[PDB]
Parts: sequence; C-alpha cells; structure tokens
Amino acid sequence: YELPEDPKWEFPRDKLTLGKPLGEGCFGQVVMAEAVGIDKDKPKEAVTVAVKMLKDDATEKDLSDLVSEMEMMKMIGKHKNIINLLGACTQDGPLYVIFEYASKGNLREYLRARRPPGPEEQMTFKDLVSCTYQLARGMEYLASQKCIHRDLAARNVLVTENNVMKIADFGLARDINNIDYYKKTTNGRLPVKWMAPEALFDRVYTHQSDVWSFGVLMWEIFTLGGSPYPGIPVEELFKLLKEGHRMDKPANCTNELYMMMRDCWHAVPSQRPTFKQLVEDLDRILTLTTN
Ligand SMILES: */C=C/C(=O)Nc1ccc(/C=C/c2nc(Nc3cc(C)[nH]n3)cc(N3CCN(C)CC3)n2)cc1
Repeated sequence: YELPEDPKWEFPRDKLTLGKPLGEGCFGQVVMAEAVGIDKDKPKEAVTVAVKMLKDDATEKDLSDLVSEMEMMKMIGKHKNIINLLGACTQDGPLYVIFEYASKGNLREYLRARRPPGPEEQMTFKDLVSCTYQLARGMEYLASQKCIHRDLAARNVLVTENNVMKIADFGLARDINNIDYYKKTTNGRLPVKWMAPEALFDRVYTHQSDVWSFGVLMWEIFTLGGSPYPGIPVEELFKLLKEGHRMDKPANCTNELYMMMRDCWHAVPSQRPTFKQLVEDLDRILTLTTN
C-alpha cells in the first residue's frame, strides 16, 4: 500500500531536479540530480546528488529491496568509508532514495581505466594499499553495527572526487540476527564468485563470511579490476573451492598482502581474521610504505 512517514529523512519533491541517468539495468536505475537545501545549514544551495529509483518494469521485490536498502542506511549510521544517505521522497509519488554523488564511479571501472598503457594516471602501490585500508575501516565499522553486507565487491564500491572509497549497494545487507539460518532458500541471490563456502553449503552468514568477500575484493584491487577465477565458470567453482583451490598471487602485490587474502579465504570461518585485525595489519603496512 504505502510507506510510513519518516520526517527525519523526508526531502520535499519540488526541491529535487532529476538529471541524466548514471546507469540503468536490473534492480533499479540511478540518476544525477540537484537537491536544493539538502544540507540544512545551507537552505538555498543546490547540491549534486545521486537518486536511486525504480524503472518501468520494476517488480514487487525490486520495490521491497529499495525500501530495504533505505531502511538499512538509516540504521547503520555514518562513516567516511560508507556512502552517505542524504534523504528520501517516500510520499505521494515514486520512491526516490537520495545519496551523496561519488564523481568517479564504481571501483572496478575506476581501476581498469588506470591500468598501465597496453582519470588515466597509473595507480601506485601505496594507492592500492590505501584503498584497501579505507575499505577495511568501512567494513570494521559495519561489523561493529551488527550489519553484514553480503555483496562486497569492486563494482559495489564508489569513488569520490578526492578518491575516497565508499562501500555502497546495501540491497542485500542484513542485521546479523535477520538471517533465516539453515533454510534452503537463504543466500540465493549472492554472486557466487564473492561468496563464502559456508553461505552456500550451510546456509548461514556471519561477519566471517564478509571477510571472505573482502579477500576477493582485495584480489580485485591488486589486479586493477580483474575478474575472479579467470575462466572458471560459476557452475564448477564450488567443487573447486571445496577441494582447496584459491586464486594465485597478483603481480602488483607483495607476498604479505597475498597472505592476507589467503587468510581471508581460510576454509574454517573462525580461522579467518576479523575486520578489526585486518585494519591493524593494513595500518602497519600502509604506515611503512609511506615512510
Ligand atoms: C544490473 C546492471 C546495472 O544496473 N548496472 C549499473 C548500476 C548502477 C550504475 C550507476 C553507476 C555510477 N554511479 C555513480 N555515482 C554514484 C552512485 C551513487 C549511489 N552515488 N554516486 C557514478 C557513475 N559514473 C561516474 C563516472 N563515469 C565516468 C561513469 C559513471 N556511475 C551503473 C551500472
């Protein structure tokens, strides 16, 4: 029927001017927009924002996933490495969910564009470790709010004008307690190649599962946007993972950083590092690459 009123987050429709699509596709559409007075301390300034909305062919599930995501953003609160929810238009028209605009797009594309020949300038090692640290800080914050993301991956990280990493796409994110444990139907919409064995084999999802996906994200980063498990089709992956198969070291990556990835991929979930442990180790490594 209708969405309950949340005045704390409501933004007036007549102050929002939708602009050009940024993408379109499967779940929903994202559109640039000018929002006048969305920073309340400056009520007459128009700020460039990004608006998520439904497409024409949207389904009931599509709508409830958009609602879901907006709800989750409100609950987790604010962090420098998480995309900022600015407001929503929930009343008397299409659901618009308003986010800060990250100028440089998703990390996967940003990284591929900066591959050495054969905005364009080759990434340095220090840059790749920084990016990694930022994302580990975001995830550390997330875990501490009892939220699992479930869909960590380069395509789901946005990059601002100042090259700040923001974890985005909270469509599938859940409170740790709000998982339907052991049920056949659970975790059926997570990209197989980023997903921990136990999310499929056992139908559970813990922070230790997000750590697995972080490992895959790290490999993505150090390959400058490579596709996980090159040339292994999704249909064969799990039998391989069960057998102990793991991706090889990227070239632009130190033995130490690769050992961290392999740690994130420990078969036993409790044997993987915590996000807190990852943050500490990445700090040490970054502080030392800088000096
Ligand atoms: C299922 C396929 C599909 O729909 N893929 C898809 C979804 C969404 C997008 C949008 C990408 C995007 N987003 C931003 N910025 C942004 C989004 C949000 C919530 N906040 N900021 C920016 C960009 N670009 C800016 C840089 N350009 C060179 C490329 C696009 N893209 C795309 C595909």
